[PDB]
Amino acid sequence: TRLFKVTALIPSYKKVRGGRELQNTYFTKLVEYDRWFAEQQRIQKQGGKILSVKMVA
Amino acid sequence: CSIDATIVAVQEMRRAATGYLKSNDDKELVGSYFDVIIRSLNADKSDTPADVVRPSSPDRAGLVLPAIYALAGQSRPAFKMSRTLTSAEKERVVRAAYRQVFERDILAYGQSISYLDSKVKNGEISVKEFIRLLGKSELYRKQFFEPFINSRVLELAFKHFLGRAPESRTEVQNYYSIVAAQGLGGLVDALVDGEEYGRIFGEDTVPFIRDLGQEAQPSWNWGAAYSLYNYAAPRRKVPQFITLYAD
Amino acid sequence: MQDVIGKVIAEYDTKGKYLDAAALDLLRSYFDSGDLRLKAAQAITANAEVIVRAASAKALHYTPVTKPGGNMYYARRYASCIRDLDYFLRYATYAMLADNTTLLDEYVLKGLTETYRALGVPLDISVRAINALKEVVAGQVGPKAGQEMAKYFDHLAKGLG
Amino acid sequence: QRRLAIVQILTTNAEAIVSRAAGRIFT
Amino acid sequence: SVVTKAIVSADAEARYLSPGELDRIRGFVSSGERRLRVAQTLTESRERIIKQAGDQLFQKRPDLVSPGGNAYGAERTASCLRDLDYYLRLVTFGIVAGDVTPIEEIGVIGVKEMYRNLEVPLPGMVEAVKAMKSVATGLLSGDDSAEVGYYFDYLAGALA
Amino acid sequence: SVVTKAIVSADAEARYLSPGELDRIRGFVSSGERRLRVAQTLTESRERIIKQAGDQLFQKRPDLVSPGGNAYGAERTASCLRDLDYYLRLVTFGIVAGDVTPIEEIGVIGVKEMYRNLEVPLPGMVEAVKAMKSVATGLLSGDDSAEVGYYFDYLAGALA
Amino acid sequence: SVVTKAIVSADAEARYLSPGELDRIRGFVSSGERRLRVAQTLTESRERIIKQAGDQLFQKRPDLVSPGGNAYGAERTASCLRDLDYYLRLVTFGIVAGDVTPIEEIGVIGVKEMYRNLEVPLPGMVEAVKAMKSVATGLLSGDDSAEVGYYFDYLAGALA
Amino acid sequence: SVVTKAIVSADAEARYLSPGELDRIRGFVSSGERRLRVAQTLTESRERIIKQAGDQLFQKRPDLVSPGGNAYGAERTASCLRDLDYYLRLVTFGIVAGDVTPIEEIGVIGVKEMYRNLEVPLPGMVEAVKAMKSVATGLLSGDDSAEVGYYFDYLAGALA
Amino acid sequence: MQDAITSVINTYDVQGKYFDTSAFDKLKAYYATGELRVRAAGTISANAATIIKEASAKLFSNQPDLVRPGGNAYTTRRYAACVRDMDYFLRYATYAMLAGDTSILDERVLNGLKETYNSLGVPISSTVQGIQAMKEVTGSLVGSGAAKEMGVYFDYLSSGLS
Amino acid sequence: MQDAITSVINTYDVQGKYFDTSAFDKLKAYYATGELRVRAAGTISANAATIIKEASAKLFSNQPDLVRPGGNAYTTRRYAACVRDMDYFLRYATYAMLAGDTSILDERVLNGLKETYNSLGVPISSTVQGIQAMKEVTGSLVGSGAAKEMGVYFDYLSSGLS
Amino acid sequence: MQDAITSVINTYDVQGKYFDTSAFDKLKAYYATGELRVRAAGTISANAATIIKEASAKLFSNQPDLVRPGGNAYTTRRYAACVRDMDYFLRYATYAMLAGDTSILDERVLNGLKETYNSLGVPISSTVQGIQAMKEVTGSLVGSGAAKEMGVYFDYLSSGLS
Ligand SMILES: CCC1=C(C)/C(=C/C2=NC(=C\c3[nH]c(/C=C4\NC(=O)[C@H](C)[C@H]4CC)c(C)c3CCC(=O)O)/C(CCC(=O)O)=C2C)NC1=O
Ligand SMILES: CCC1=C(C)/C(=C/C2=NC(=C\c3[nH]c(/C=C4\NC(=O)[C@H](C)[C@H]4CC)c(C)c3CCC(=O)O)/C(CCC(=O)O)=C2C)NC1=O
Ligand SMILES: CCC1=C(C)/C(=C/C2=NC(=C\c3[nH]c(/C=C4\NC(=O)[C@H](C)[C@H]4CC)c(C)c3CCC(=O)O)/C(CCC(=O)O)=C2C)NC1=O
Ligand SMILES: CCC1=C(C)/C(=C/C2=NC(=C\c3[nH]c(/C=C4\NC(=O)[C@H](C)[C@H]4CC)c(C)c3CCC(=O)O)/C(CCC(=O)O)=C2C)NC1=O
Ligand SMILES: CCC1=C(C)/C(=C/C2=NC(=C\c3[nH]c(/C=C4\NC(=O)[C@H](C)[C@H]4CC)c(C)c3CCC(=O)O)/C(CCC(=O)O)=C2C)NC1=O
Ligand SMILES: CCC1=C(C)/C(=C/C2=NC(=C\c3[nH]c(/C=C4\NC(=O)[C@H](C)[C@H]4CC)c(C)c3CCC(=O)O)/C(CCC(=O)O)=C2C)NC1=O
Ligand SMILES: CCC1=C(C)/C(=C/C2=NC(=C\c3[nH]c(/C=C4\NC(=O)[C@H](C)[C@H]4CC)c(C)c3CCC(=O)O)/C(CCC(=O)O)=C2C)NC1=O
Ligand SMILES: CCC1=C(C)/C(=C/C2=NC(=C\c3[nH]c(/C=C4\NC(=O)[C@H](C)[C@H]4CC)c(C)c3CCC(=O)O)/C(CCC(=O)O)=C2C)NC1=O
Ligand SMILES: CCC1=C(C)/C(=C/C2=NC(=C\c3[nH]c(/C=C4\NC(=O)[C@H](C)[C@H]4CC)c(C)c3CCC(=O)O)/C(CCC(=O)O)=C2C)NC1=O
Repeated sequence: TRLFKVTALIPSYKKVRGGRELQNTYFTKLVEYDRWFAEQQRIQKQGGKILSVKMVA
Repeated sequence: CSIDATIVAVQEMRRAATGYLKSNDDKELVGSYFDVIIRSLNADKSDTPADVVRPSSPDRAGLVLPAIYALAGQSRPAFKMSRTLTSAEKERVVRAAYRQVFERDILAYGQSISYLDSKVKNGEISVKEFIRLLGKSELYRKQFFEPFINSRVLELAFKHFLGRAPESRTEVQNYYSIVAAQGLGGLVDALVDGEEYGRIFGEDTVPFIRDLGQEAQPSWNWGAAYSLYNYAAPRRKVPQFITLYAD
Repeated sequence: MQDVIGKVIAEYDTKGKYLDAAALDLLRSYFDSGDLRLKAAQAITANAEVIVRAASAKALHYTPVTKPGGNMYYARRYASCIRDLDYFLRYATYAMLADNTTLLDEYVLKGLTETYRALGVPLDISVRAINALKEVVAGQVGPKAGQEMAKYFDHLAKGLG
Repeated sequence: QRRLAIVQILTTNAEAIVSRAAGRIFT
Repeated sequence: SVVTKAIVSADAEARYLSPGELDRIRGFVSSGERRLRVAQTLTESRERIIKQAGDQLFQKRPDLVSPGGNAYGAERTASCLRDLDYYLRLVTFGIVAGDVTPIEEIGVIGVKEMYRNLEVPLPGMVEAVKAMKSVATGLLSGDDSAEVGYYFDYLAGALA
Repeated sequence: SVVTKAIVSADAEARYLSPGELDRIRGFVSSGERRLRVAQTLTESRERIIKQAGDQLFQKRPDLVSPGGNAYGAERTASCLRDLDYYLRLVTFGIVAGDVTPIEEIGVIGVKEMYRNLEVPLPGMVEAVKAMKSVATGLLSGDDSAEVGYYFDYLAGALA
Repeated sequence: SVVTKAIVSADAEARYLSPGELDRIRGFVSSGERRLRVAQTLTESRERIIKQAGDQLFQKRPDLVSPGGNAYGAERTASCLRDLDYYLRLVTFGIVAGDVTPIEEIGVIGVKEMYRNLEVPLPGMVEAVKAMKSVATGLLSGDDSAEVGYYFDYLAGALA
Repeated sequence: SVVTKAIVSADAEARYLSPGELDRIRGFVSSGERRLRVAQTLTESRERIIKQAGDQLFQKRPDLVSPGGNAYGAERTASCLRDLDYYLRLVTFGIVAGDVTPIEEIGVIGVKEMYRNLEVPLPGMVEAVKAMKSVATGLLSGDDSAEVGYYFDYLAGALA
Repeated sequence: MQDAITSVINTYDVQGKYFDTSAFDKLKAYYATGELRVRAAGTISANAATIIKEASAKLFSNQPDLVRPGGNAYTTRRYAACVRDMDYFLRYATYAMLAGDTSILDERVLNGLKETYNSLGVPISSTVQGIQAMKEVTGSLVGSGAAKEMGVYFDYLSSGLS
Repeated sequence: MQDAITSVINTYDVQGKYFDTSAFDKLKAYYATGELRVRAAGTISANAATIIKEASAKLFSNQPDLVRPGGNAYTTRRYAACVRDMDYFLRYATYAMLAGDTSILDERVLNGLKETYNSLGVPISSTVQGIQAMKEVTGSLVGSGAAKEMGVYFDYLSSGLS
Repeated sequence: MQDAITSVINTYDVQGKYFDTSAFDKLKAYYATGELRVRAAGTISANAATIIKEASAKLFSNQPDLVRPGGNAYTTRRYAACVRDMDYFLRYATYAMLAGDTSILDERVLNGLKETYNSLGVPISSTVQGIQAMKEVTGSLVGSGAAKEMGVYFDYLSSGLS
């Protein structure tokens, strides 16, 4: 249980942003195991959709 | 006032001014500098452009900034990693991140964390991940954790990772609880994993100082905050925001 | 991101020789056309809001997408569509000044199609909007600059399409 | 220098332009 | 190039190119013919510039040709002429580009480690590129020499 | 030192030292007398070590004292030997401290920038450090020579 | 308080109170007389509630007052009852405030650490507050019984 | 293990081992024979250690053996002794590894939440592990008992 | 910030006492005025932009040097900043009136405001005049009793700035 | 921070001098006391919660006013803050005892602490009395020499708060 | 920050009147040296490291105590910090020269410089001497006409320090 590879799309519902924020919306990061619960909760509270998570190591 | 009358007046002044110049480039330049007036009054057919609102927590006040106030040219150039840029501007963003976290480019000392730089340039870790791993590194613990008590550590970490001063007694209270409980790693994790960091900076943008002109400024911490947004802030070892909010 | 200058320098670096006559000819073809590019860029900069407004009107306003059940039906969603049209116009201007489409491919089309699929954005209506923006820009900037800008708008369209 | 020459020309004729606009739109 | 830097700066602030950045690009394109003519003027005399720079480099630092030096030996000269050729080529690329970036990626990012591995002293590099600077600025006109000298001594400063 | 690193590491997570780093401190303390004796040997033999290291460096790298070299001249050679003396003293500090932290802070952070400002060839510094390492390990027994050799190796790597 | 929460929620968004928040304040001020009557009944019966709830707690868990228990002794039993008096006062504060904020900010933050320092068994505290719930809700009418029991259950969950 | 923390510390700095960490892997391999003998002696004597420690725990606290406690009941006592058996195995693991991370990542992380879910008293934990430490230091050799008591003290502090 | 209920709770908690007759009388007095406060707050949220318009007009009429060159309101940028400050004052005075206590005012407006304006160059006296103008404008729209209650907090703001 | 070895190294480095007999004697003294320091640190880390318990009990029994309403330690939050401060004092006294120098005490505790308590209203005299209580409780567990060594740093903290 | 252009524009905007003869004279003087100042800025930007080298060599030759043990520049870290500060001074002097105004210096160097150097123990007189050496080197490098324009801002920094 080392790392998670997470692809998720958090849209924007509170306002319209003038800057790019394209990579901020659709992204893939590697998240540590001890941090994945909090990160998944944050993505869910933001309204985003977690597309898929795989196990890296 | 009559907007149509003002448009007619500005057009008439444009014609009069263009008359005296007697040079095509001069005429076109002055005509543009009047067409900007006509264009702005035409663009304001709906309401004035929306005022920028900075959201806050229930502990501190929510503030608004007129759109006129921001677009005076003082806007900071945000450093963003696209993961596909040429290595030059990748290094530019990395240097900006070092300048923000350590208050100055510590490559002047030859000090850097090479594997973190390689990871952030390659794309394994985002700029937010790079900032968080950079703040809990050994270097940051040396310059900004050892010489300071937990309160001053809190304040300088606010400046370095959120680009702003603490704005509430509740805020310094909660983050002092976090630091007293979990150390530097916990404090940096709390600062960077918060909603405010993701809203303001996101994954790919280096933090910047959110001082006057960038957004709406609190009044209750004005002098202390602008003491903090100063390169002499580490020179002060007595905490200044817990003391202020207690006083 | 690279321009024509960066592109030719990269090619002659990989091949490993100096800039020859042909490289000079391409560089001059970029340089002499520069004044037209800056005139077009200034024209778009001054009138960006009008261009996006006319394009959005003719391409979207009274189509079903604005009515309820469509992707554009909300104040937030309509503002987001206008914002994306602003993106397209600004980045097409950037690509035109750089005279290269790699900026359009990278800054704009990197993961955009997946984002539009997940969000529910229709790709065909986006292509129509980008096209309408293309003719509006051509009309405002004249035929010479419009032909140049049409290449970048068409690159955007084929990227989404 | 060119822009300053422009500015000098416009400031020498400032009252003329302002009065001309005022007459055009007022009374 | 200058255009790429301006576009990146404008994208950083999420705004169109400013008139200052616009007339920066205007000066960049208006000066294109002179810069290309300069780049060629460097090109014909490539062998002359490189050989004179090598001669001045040996004269200024005998240590490189002295026994025990990193450049000591006849075999090192074949690489020396070729490396000075690379750096002159990078200087011409920067001249046409309008900024120091192509030089940066191709020959500056990682040169410190590259000569750390080969145990090459940085002062040898700075004196050699100063020699190329002197030779080229001698060949070119004063107005062109003023513009090209920046790239040359920028390479010098980056090498150390 | 070892104690300093252990304590600051424990402080970074707001916790008491675990029995592992308590064994750390105990092992460091039980080895104090040998470190003190090695520091005795290095301090008492500083004058011979500096001269022998200077001769070895200058015979292996004659270019530094050759005309046009950095150490050319009596004053510049004296400065070179002074630098060797500094680094030997820093090695003694590191030996007594049990880690490279004194070397780190006094002579490693910003050393490349210092010598680059001073136009000093870093390969020359590496060669000097290697020579002085050989000279110092010559005086010490195998067990102590192995220990001091790694401090010298860290210094050489930091200069490289 | 309810008014405080509505005001700070509006303040966070930099806006005036929405119709929902004003309706919330109207509902809160409409129940002011009932809340005052409930709080005055609890205050009038503080001695009886504390006496009876302490009796129930001690019979249910004799271990607290047996030798070797934390509440053993007259002074420790007095402290035990004083804590229950504190929490009853906090419950009345929450009743008048319309929310559990006063309870939360006076007697819930750091309660686990405080009672850990005092060797106070948290299950015993939970049993005590449940006993106080029972004794107080016995005095109140059916409608007010649930209202008081909600604050008591919140406090029990905070201790648990 | 100790080499694990050495390697991860080296990785976090992107270079080879420090002289302190070199000395520390040296001390770990030099103390491995004594340490593994201690873990052995704990291993063969586990059945007697757990029984004596459990009897001492029951002897100390009359409350746990009393009704309503998490020690009352034959199967519940078996579960208590099984937790002691697990913790002794983890102490042997931690002795072998030379650090407490095998203890930490099995039996320390989330221990408070697990015993709150089980309703097991945590003072019971500290007293029980003190009992195991007392029984272990008795039969075991003094130098061995030093590190064994250090590990048990760390475990107790983690519980308390 | 704290409201009237929280103020009474704090006063009785620092003394370690339950609510007496006086405490319940004060709480009942606050509860009796709640509907009036809500109606006044709704009325102010109705006409906030209006009140800002008349207050700014009256202030700049009685203080014409503010908008002339050399005045601190002489710009569209500075004019917008001034009217946004006026918005701040109205919003937070409405918050204070709704809460029934002046604590939110001191916490989020008055603390550090004089030094903020001293740094910015903002005239404190002219801001006090604008606050007073806002007071007369708001009183007519809210009615007599709501005007007394609402002007208490405007007077608190003016005195804090004074 | 700085420890005894780093202290000697820095003193000799500022002078530019090599180590001599006095410096080696100081280093030998630290190496002699290292084993005692390690034993004391382990014992304290094992019993930190206990020491805090008896010290807090002593302080709040001799000064019960601190925990009654109106006192500085009167709430669960403020009581927890007090015991957290005592925990930090104990941990940094242990750190200083292990290091053999009071530099960490200054840098990580005593720089700006008196100002913080002056702003917060914390009675520094009572804090010092609690520190003295921790000193006497720690000494009994650690033994005679370890008690003298720990009392050095406890008294350093107490005099620093002065 | 400000430049000469912004200063004149603000000076005549606060008065509310167009540019007079003195205004046009100021702008003409500022524009006349513009190409010379840009040439000097290009020279400095191109050869900053060289100027640092001779400036530091002169400073540490005149005051060898700085780099010997017991001096503020005695370590690799402190030597690197010294030369870094010198690079700061050169760059901000170049910025001020191109702007034509010393506002950027007051805003982004002098604001907190004295606090920094008195906290760190940096000798202010030696820093002034280093700035003077930098002035001499950069004047020798960029020509006398641009040397005066560099020297005015170098003197501004030196007077700010002392
Ligand atoms: C600079 C490069 C860039 C692009 C291209 C980009 C596209 C983009 N459009 C978005 C939302 C959106 N985009 C649209 C526009 C679509 N609906 C209409 O019918 C059209 C067919 C079509 C546009 C022509 C709409 C309606 C949304 C809101 C969807 C939702 O949130 O449910 C979002 C989500 C973030 C947000 O809502 O602010 C992105 C990232 N973002 C970028 O940073
Ligand atoms: C490691 C260096 C360091 C220390 C020690 C430190 C102490 C410290 N104590 C605090 C509060 C406190 N501290 C105490 C403890 C005191 N009052 C009691 O009566 C005792 C006599 C005495 C302790 C023995 C109390 C009661 C508070 C709460 C004050 C309040 O919330 O108003 C706070 C403010 C936390 C907040 O925001 O509420 C700090 C920062 N900070 C540091 O960076
Ligand atoms: C465009 C970017 C680029 C550069 C700059 C570059 C230089 C370069 N020079 C090399 C060899 C070398 N180059 C030199 C010459 C220098 N070293 C001495 O210290 C002198 C100071 C100086 C000559 C006076 C030497 C001595 C060697 C080692 C052996 C040889 O001569 O080939 C090598 C190793 C293999 C080879 O010969 O190709 C490289 C990669 N390569 C690149 O891809
Ligand atoms: C304790 C940390 C520390 C170090 C290490 C240090 C080095 C140091 N060496 C210096 C000069 C020098 N150092 C050298 C040594 C070089 N000559 C050869 O090329 C070799 C490659 C190399 C020696 C092995 C020489 C030749 C000079 C004289 C150069 C000059 O006059 O500027 C100077 C300038 C001050 C002076 O000349 O007295 C410093 C500061 N200073 C410090 O505070
Ligand atoms: C207003 C918020 C607040 C609370 C709640 C609070 C609790 C509190 N309880 C205390 C003691 C105590 N509290 C208790 C109560 C426990 N005994 C049994 O286990 C029961 C399960 C339980 C009660 C139902 C006991 C027995 C003591 C005495 C501990 C001792 O003397 O060692 C003390 C220490 C007072 C002293 O002697 O100096 C405090 C501060 N303090 C506050 O400021
Ligand atoms: C190696 C990692 C590990 C640990 C540490 C561990 C502890 C543990 N002990 C358990 C049972 C138990 N353990 C105890 C022990 C308590 N009785 C007395 O109070 C003592 C003070 C104390 C033991 C010293 C009790 C009473 C239970 C019964 C819980 C139940 O079945 O409801 C359980 C629940 C499993 C079950 O009920 O089937 C766990 C998870 N389990 C693990 O996998
Ligand atoms: C160049 C930068 C700039 C301009 C021009 C500007 C105009 C301006 N004129 C104002 C007043 C005014 N201006 C006008 C009308 C006049 N307005 C003109 O556009 C017409 C030619 C003319 C009428 C046909 C009137 C009637 C007022 C009185 C306030 C009001 O309209 O209620 C105000 C409000 C401040 C005040 O009450 O004095 C501004 C901001 N502001 C700026 O920052
Ligand atoms: C929530 C509490 C709060 C207040 C009250 C507050 C006041 C405030 N007013 C500001 C600017 C300003 N405020 C004013 C207003 C004054 N000009 C004069 O003519 C009038 C007397 C008066 C208007 C009625 C002006 C003109 C500025 C612009 C100053 C400048 O940029 O030059 C600014 C700095 C810009 C910014 O908001 O980012 C603050 C912080 N900030 C707060 O967080
Ligand atoms: C442009 C705005 C700016 C300035 C002015 C500035 C000065 C500055 N110099 C510093 C360090 C230093 N600065 C010096 C200066 C040298 N000491 C020698 O004796 C000379 C007299 C003198 C230069 C000629 C030294 C020795 C240090 C290191 C001192 C230490 O850390 O102990 C530091 C501490 C932060 C760090 O080390 O990175 C600052 C803030 N920083 C800024 O961002």
